[PDB]
Amino acid sequence: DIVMTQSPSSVSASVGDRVTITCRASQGISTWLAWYQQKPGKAPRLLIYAASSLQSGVPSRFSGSGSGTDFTLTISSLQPEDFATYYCQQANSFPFTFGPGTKVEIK
Amino acid sequence: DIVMTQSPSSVSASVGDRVTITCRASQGISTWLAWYQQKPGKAPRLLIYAASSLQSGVPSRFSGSGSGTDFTLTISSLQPEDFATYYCQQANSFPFTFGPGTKVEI
Amino acid sequence: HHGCSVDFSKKETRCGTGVFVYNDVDRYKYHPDSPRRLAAAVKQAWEDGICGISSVSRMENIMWRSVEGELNAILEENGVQLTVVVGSVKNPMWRGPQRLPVPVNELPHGWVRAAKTNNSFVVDGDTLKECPLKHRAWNSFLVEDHGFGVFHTSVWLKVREDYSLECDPAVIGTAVKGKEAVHSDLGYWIESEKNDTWRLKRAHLIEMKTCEWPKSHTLWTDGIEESDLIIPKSLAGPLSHHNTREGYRTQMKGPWHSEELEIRFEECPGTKVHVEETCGTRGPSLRSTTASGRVIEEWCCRECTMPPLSFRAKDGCWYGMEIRPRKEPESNLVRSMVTA
Amino acid sequence: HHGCSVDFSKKETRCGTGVFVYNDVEAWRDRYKYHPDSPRRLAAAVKQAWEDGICGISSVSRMENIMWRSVEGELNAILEENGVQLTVVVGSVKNPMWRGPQRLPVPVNELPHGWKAWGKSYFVRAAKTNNSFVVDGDTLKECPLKHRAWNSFLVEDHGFGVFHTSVWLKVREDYSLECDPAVIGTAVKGKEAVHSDLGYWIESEKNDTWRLKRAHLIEMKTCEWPKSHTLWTDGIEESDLIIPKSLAGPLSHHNTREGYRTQMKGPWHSEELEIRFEECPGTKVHVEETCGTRGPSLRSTTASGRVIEEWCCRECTMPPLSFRAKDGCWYGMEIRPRKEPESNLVRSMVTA
Amino acid sequence: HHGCSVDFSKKETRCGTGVFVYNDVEAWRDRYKYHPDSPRRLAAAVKQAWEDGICGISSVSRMENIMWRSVEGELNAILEENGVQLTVVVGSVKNPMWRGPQRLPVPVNELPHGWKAWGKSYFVRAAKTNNSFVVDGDTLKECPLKHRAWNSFLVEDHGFGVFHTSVWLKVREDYSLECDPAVIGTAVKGKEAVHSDLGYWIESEKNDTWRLKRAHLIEMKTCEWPKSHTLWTDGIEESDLIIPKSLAGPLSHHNTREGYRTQMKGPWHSEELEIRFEECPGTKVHVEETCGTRGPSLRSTTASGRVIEEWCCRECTMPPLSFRAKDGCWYGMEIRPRKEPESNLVRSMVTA
Amino acid sequence: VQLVESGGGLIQPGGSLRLSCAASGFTISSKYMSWVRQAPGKGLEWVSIIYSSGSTYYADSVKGRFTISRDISKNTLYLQMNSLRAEDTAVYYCASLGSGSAFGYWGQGTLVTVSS
Amino acid sequence: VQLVESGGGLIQPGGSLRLSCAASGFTISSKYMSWVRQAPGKGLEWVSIIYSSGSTYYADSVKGRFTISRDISKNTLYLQMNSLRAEDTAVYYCASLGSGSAFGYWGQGTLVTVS
Repeated sequence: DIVMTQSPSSVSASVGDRVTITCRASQGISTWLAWYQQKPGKAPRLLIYAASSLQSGVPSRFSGSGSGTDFTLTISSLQPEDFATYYCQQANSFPFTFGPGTKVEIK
Repeated sequence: DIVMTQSPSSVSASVGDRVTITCRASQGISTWLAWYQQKPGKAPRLLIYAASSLQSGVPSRFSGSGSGTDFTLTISSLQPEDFATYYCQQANSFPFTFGPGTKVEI
Repeated sequence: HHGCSVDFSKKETRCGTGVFVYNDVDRYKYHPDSPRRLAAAVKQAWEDGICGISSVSRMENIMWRSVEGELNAILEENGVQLTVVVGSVKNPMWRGPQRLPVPVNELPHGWVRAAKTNNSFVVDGDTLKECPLKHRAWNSFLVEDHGFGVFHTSVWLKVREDYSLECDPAVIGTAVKGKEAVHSDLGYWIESEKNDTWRLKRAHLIEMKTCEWPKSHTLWTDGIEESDLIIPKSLAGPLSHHNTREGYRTQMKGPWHSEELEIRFEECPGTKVHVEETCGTRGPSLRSTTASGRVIEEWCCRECTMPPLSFRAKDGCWYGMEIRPRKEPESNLVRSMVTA
Repeated sequence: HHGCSVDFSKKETRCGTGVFVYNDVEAWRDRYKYHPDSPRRLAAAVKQAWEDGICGISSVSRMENIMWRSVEGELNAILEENGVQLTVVVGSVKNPMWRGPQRLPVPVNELPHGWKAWGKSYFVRAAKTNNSFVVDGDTLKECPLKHRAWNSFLVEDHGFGVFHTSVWLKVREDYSLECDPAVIGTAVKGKEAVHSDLGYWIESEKNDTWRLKRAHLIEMKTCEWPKSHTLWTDGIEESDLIIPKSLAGPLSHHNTREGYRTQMKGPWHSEELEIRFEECPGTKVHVEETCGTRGPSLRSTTASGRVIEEWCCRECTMPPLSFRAKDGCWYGMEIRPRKEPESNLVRSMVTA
Repeated sequence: HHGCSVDFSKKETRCGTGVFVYNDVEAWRDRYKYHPDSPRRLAAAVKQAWEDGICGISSVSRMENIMWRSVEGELNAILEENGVQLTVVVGSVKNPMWRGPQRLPVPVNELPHGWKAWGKSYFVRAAKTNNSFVVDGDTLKECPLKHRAWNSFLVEDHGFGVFHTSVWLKVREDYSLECDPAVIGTAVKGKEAVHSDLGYWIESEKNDTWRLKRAHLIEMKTCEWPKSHTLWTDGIEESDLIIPKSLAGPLSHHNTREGYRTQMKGPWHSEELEIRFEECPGTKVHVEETCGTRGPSLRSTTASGRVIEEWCCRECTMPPLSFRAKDGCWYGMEIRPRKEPESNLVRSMVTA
Repeated sequence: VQLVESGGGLIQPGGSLRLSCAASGFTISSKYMSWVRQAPGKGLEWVSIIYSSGSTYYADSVKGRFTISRDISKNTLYLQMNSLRAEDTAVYYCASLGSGSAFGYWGQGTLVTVSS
Repeated sequence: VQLVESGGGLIQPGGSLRLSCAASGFTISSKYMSWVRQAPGKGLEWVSIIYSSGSTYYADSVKGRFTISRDISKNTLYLQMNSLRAEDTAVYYCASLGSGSAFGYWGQGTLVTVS
């Protein structure tokens, strides 16, 4: 029973822009949060684990930072490949719970 | 999932008549059958257990018998207080299952 | 609690304090509640409609066989026409629906043999006709507070006052240490091991019971179905993940009519088992040697796992329920006529 | 194994074969020979871990801390013999021992220099380096916990109980959350049960119901007690365990007491405590419906040494739940002082 | 006492009453409660000793060092409550443990302040002072060994072997040189004998003659083994004992080996050694009349780790005498190198 | 002996409820307590049981949603009902297993209505 | 590595259905394998996990109705679903815990419709 919340609901951005997405938790987890990217019609893909680490095989332009209850996801140089939906899920205790999801559009 | 089937669905007999009720199991359930009587608006009352043994305090005019898959509950002398619904249930394994029920009227 | 042990594989010795579970699968002289309360209980039971006693284990059978003479002596010198005759025990030991009543008071007179009477209170034996199982008591004793121990040699039981379906927990001991485990009591010895997952390794039984193994004395009781337990729950098998083996289901139709069984996962001598997609389905267990002494040699199973399951009876070497012959028809082999 | 047991009232014995679970707690673990997988192999593993981004190690228990202490010298020697600028520094253990997200890799190829055993006598103490691989200590400032590896070793064989045997370990390939089951011993016999490992000794009893009797912990580890080594695992709520599931407490009805709930905010900062059910010297507990609600655990004596006398609980059961550490009596979360305000009393500052 | 013994070939036991001597060496001494006579009495004794001119303590064994560590906090607190400007500082032990000429006095009256039992939990820590009463440490400069007290305690009651018993001690009224006999156990049975205490375990056997078989010493104490606790004390010279008399070696024929004299210049600086009659790894010894005369003991490997291959003795007997420390194998005084000159080797610089 | 079960009322579907059963004349730690329900116009159906030793079993209908418990201090039997659905409405009884394996002593019932 | 799902499809309410997730490139018994579902038009939801030792845990939505299994001889994951309701329509994935406690390898996903 840990509710994960996200803001905003959708982001419109142009290529080469800087994008920032945040996660919010009902309780204190403080390290155990991971970020996923899902394109439509395909399974989600892990980008960041332990709230700051970079999963092998993803470009370095994705950064994660935060602890406690507030977490953020940033993208440095947006690419045409980076238009999808993103989720945050707490990995602290069972049951594992995901967020609502924030989707990045073309502006 | 031992399905317990009862027959007949209803009998109408007058005072002084013998009444016979049959119960049937979908499997073996050796000798582990109980019979209950439930007047409207009250809890059921145990009459027979182990398919032949009579519960303390119950009148002796009730009698039951059977083994294997076929069972029988019989009353000798209907009384004005013997009109109710009667249930059979197996006590062999979990879950415990009851029967549809049979009403004795007039 | 204080003791020493040795590991002959590494040849190392140590000492200390702890909990020790011993293999006991004779030395006990049993003492029921009294010679003057048991007689009153039997008297009340006979006058209540209970015609006999069905034993739970071999412990109770030995107790009754030892105490019958004295019990008859008191019950006869006190003026009651009743004699207790105790027979042998046949497997499996089925349940009874009745229970012995606890007397309010003892028999007034009591602390030389007696004569046979026309009234019989038959304890477990070959007397299913003058006392059917529907009128027999079962599971009516409890070993007393400190009635059992490692150093006891004399077990003190008392007549139970409630209705239970579980085995007595005072004689059960289970333990796990690393990659080995055991569930045991005075009649069972069930072993497990960790190869890739936990599984049954071997089991030695000198009696087949029908009480229920308590969950308080069982390891890993959750997330397990009764259809996977090799020793069925109806035969006092533990509801445990240590009671499973991959590719096999519950052995409802094993040779439970036997007198002392031994489960191990190894082929019977002079036999071969091959995993075949065109083998017959499962049913009653078969014996490798025909009644004429001929040994069957070729067997198959649908999707079982090698090595195969076998039961080492005193009179043969049976196979599991999934293992079937290829060439010889099974209408001529020997099968088990009991089910759990 | 084969063993014998002894009765001292009547001097004699009982012998046989079976399973024997010994009380191995409060015994010095540093009198063994530790053999992690291999010096060349482990040096390559540490090198690859440093190249990947892992800063150091968070120890699961005290046995790994002692292992790293025994190994660090030869490990640094082997690293220096290969021209790698890396030194392994081993610190101290403080409770609770929290978890790290990283794991230690398994190298494909070991380093091609050095000896092929542990215990090579005589080697040149190595030289210090500007790059440090820190095993857990008072160093959560140069690298955080999120970059530390945790629970990355598997015991292959051991001889605990004999004070000069060898312990063989190995770097695993998988991500796991459970404690190592090679050193766990659980046993029940009649009306008494034990759940034990190298650092825990938890006792149970059969009163009207099965319940906790007493526990003795010399460490506070945060792995998970495996379910294959637990009695009566089903039908038990996680909210009723006296020792929390986050502190490697077994998930069983043997870990329960009537009237108490999970002790999330007990004095887990202690180096060693001992859980027992009775009042503390010069204190009395009364069941009162007007007592305050449960909160963090409190110490019986004040910071000035003054003993508080009168306590209360809403619906607990006598005897009360107390923790006996080196400082002194603490009380369970359900027991609060009847008169003196709680701002005059010291409290636990940790939660599981 | 009453006890039982076990044979594991045939699993059974033999029980009876008698005298039982246990191997208590290499067991952790940190798990007991210590009661030097009284807090006020001990404080008055230490105060009077400081006023007389005694500066500190030289420890007889490691048990006394651990006792002082357990006591120092309460002792400093109770000294402070009486307005005495004196603090007790406890250091570490190094071998050999030399003896001092002073003794600790027995005061007429205790200090008239403070509590009356050891273990009073919660005390305000005392503050440091200019005057320091140093129990043995690396501090032989503010006051030398000729001003230190030694062997001033007697054990009255103990429970060694049971890890929560109390040890009762008192300050003796006399000057003495023998070791405390309350913790000594000697026993022979057939062809095997033992001379033991809390830090010594000396084994003997019956070959053609009685001789030393092996020894295990975790400390180098310089008291004297009592003759009441020694077997075969007559007809033996002090120049034939393998372990010197000045190192608390028994004055026994069981402390001898044919062809060897007393080892006054062995490696007595080590923290722990184990005496064997067996060649060091990769070494051979030859009996030749051309070898040199006995001198200080030499290490088998050189300072750079190179193993010497050939040694000689004049009239010694095989197998040769060796010592086993952390560094490695040492040789007896009678065994000298065959070819390589002794200037290349590490030699013992300690004499008994 | 007396059995009196108390806490049955009306509840919205998807909600939760808790029934109690107080025992008189005996202690609950010595008998096999069970819960049985009778739908209006239908027959009986067994829900769950608790052993004297503390082991609990359930029917497939209510396997993961209901839970049975007891308190020896108050000598009371409980039944926690979670995530109620439409077909859970019935009169709930409190029975003990005496001999054979039949229920000898019953309660009076308590009506639970699940509707919106 | 590779994970391949299996036969989800059409089923009436109150019916039963069994999924599969065949593993390639690794042993199924050396990972923590989970089931995650996504309702059509909604977000992700975790269902059940099985440990590398055999320990299983579930969510309160499917506590007494689903069962996660595993067969080592054929190297595949299993999910038995019973008493399916209308709110069980989703796409089911099989995943693995790698590090942190995040799911590293995902399957393609299989559709289940209950009506």
